[PDB]
Amino acid sequence: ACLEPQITPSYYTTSDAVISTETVFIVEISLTCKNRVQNMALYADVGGKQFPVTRGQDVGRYQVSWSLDHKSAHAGTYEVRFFDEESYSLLRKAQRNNEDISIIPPLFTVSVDHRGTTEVLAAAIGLVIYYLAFSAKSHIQA
Amino acid sequence: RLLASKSLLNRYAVEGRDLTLQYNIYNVGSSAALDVELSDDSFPPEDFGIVSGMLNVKWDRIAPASNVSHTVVLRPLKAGYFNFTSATITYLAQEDGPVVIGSTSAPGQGGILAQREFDRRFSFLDWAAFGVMTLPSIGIPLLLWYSSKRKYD
Repeated sequence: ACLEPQITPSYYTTSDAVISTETVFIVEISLTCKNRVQNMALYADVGGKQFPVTRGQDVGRYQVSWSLDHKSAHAGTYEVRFFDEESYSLLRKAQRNNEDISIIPPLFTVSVDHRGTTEVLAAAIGLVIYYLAFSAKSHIQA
Repeated sequence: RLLASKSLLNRYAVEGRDLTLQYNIYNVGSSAALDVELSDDSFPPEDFGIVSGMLNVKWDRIAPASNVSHTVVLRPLKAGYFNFTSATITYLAQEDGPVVIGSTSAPGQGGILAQREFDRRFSFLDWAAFGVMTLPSIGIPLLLWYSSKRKYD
């Protein structure tokens, strides 16, 4: 097992709902262990949904990503809980048993702060002001 | 038996902007695929900066009737036409079996728009700033005309 996990998290969240259909969350972590155990499999849980965690090309780099509808990707902090194989197996057992999933400690957690996701008007304003100017001209000449 | 798809999630590829590639691998076989490796050498680092994700990824096991999704965020450094070729996937169909080599779907040739051309086609706040800039042209006569009218009407 990884003893004393030291993590450096880096995360990205889609900010713009005009060019994307769904809000994508990307969390990269570098993991270093005191016992220098490498190439462990990690599993992520976000709000009780489990997502596969990939291993980076570099040793100890891991990435998890999930997407949410812009309506459901509310602004706020999303806690990503990472589990090892053993704790992940326990989590899957508790979930199958409808046991309290909170009893099972994650290996570490990462807080992802999500902030959330003219020419017609210019013509209209110029048109209205010009039209009233035309009315003014009529009254002036009337 | 693994089925894999490569998709480009961006509606527009733009020079200097993030380009998101998603790889979805589906095990449709009756057994688990072992030592599943995905490699996509199609993106030379001289033309694409890796912002997030990996072109090379390995999974120890994919359970039967299960799937894995991998996402890579690249940044194209040059505008032009680029061919999003298929990535290569290798896996073992059985323990001590032969390595099976598969390929993902190929999205095909996509155009990377130059940043200037993207802005020309899709560039908001410009009008917000521009609106005020037009006012000064008529400041003097606009006030004077009514002031004189009021002094005589």
